[PDB]
Amino acid sequence: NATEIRASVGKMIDGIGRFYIQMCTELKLSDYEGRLIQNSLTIERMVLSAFDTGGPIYRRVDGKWRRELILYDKEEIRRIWRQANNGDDATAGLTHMMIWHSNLNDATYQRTRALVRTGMDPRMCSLMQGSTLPRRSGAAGAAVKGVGTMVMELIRMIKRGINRRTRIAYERMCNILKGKFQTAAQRTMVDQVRESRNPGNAEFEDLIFLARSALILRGSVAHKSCLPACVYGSAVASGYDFEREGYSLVGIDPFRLLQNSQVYSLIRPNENPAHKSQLVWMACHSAAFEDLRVSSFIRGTKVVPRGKLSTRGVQIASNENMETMESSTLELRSRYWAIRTRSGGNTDVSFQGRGVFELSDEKATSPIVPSFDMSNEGSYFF
Amino acid sequence: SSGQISIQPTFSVQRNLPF
Repeated sequence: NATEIRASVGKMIDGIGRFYIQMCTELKLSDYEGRLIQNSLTIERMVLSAFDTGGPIYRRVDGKWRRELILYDKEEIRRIWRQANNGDDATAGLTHMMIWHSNLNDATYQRTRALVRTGMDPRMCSLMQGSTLPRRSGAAGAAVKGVGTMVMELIRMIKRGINRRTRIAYERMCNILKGKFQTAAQRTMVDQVRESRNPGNAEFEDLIFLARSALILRGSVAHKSCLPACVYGSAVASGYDFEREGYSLVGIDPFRLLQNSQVYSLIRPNENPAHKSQLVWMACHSAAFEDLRVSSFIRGTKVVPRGKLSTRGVQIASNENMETMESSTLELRSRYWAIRTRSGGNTDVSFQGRGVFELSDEKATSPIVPSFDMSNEGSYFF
Repeated sequence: SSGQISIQPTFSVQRNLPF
């Protein structure tokens, strides 16, 4: 059923587009200045804040880049937003940029300070997918969460308590948790945890176990290809009418869109452009914990590890100066594409028979199997 | 250490999953 699912999500994409365009028209930005992932970000956050303000806005004058610090009527923003979505709320839409931010953060940063202070092993990176993602996120917002993500929550919810309505949360938070697991025991053991009203160290210690079980017997976690507002704004402006032509977040749609995107980014004096593009690209598909081998395979070019990556973050801090600042064009194109999955595999070869698709292969017709016998460069982005 | 130990899979392909 390609009617609701493909076209209803198109309608949520149209909203973000339309809105971004309107909002650019207010700031009186240029074309080059609307394609600046920097400005796009600021706008996206202005909105999520207002639906739950001001921000950094970079301008282009003869030669150099000027940063403007601006503020907007928190309600005006909310007004312009609905205008774009037909006076609807389109929580989906806000939630979408809620993820784009997530997926960018799960790749720009490593959240160790928090894992340990919770009592999780820092080496449990690959399980913290969406730890940044506000609880306000929707139902299809939590499905993107890693097993480890859930644990850090319950453990804190439990840790402060064990140190009214709060109960329905805990059980559900576990049901979700449990719905991540895809094996008998895994599934059953989650229940044995959900049994205690005041679950103390008994649970505290047990879930941590299950956290580690997922390192081997992974769960089902959905991945959503969520592109920056500018990319959708630009697309909408170019005529693409997604609600009518359909769109996906786990199909070929997102890759294809990024095959024509003209996104620019601010880049510090000593940073490596190629390295910058890599980052953004990995946030566009939630590939921050993917096997570097495969990421590079599909990417088309080396996908260098975080340590060897030359960049500190895409957003520009108030500390820095503009004099020594310039901007590059982000390389977001990829070689092939792949069905962003949810499954963690089980039996060691996973996704037996599943392959990669050419960017011409619109339909999921002919699959391609990668052979990794090769001089690779690692598997752990972190 | 302080590094990764397993790989979270993002795509559907024939891939030995590292841990």
